[PDB]
Amino acid sequence: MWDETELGLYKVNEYVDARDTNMGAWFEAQVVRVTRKAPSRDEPCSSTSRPALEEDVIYHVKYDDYPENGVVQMNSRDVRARARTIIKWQDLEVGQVVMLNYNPDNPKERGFWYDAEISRKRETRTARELYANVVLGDDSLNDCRIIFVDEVFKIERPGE
Repeated sequence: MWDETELGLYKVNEYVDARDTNMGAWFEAQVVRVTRKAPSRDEPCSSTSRPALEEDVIYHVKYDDYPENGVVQMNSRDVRARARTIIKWQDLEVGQVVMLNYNPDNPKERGFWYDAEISRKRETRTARELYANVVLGDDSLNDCRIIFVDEVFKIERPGE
């Protein structure tokens, strides 16, 4: 791989959210290198047959809370802008695809940050109940009870 200077959405030293593809969970990470697949010896840098696309850019990141994991190579789909905007309880709706905190092993405990589709929302004067289908690495958990209903985040998408 060669360094990429024309297509990366994030620069070296910038912080992002990066998805552990084994877990499906999102973690804050720092970009340490941006690369793309090298042209072959007989291939021009700007190729008619294989135009350069951002979806092919590889981000090398180090997790901010797991420097022990070293540098990890990330597909472009597994890196995005850091979450920042809360969707207030009153604005949550069934069908929204959001980032929220869930612990699959112990659902009443603090867990990790997953993308999820809100599946059920109910309220009484004493309880606010949120349920979502939580996306893991290679499977989804349907109808999970989400404890942390005031910490649901919008997913950052460019131009949106």
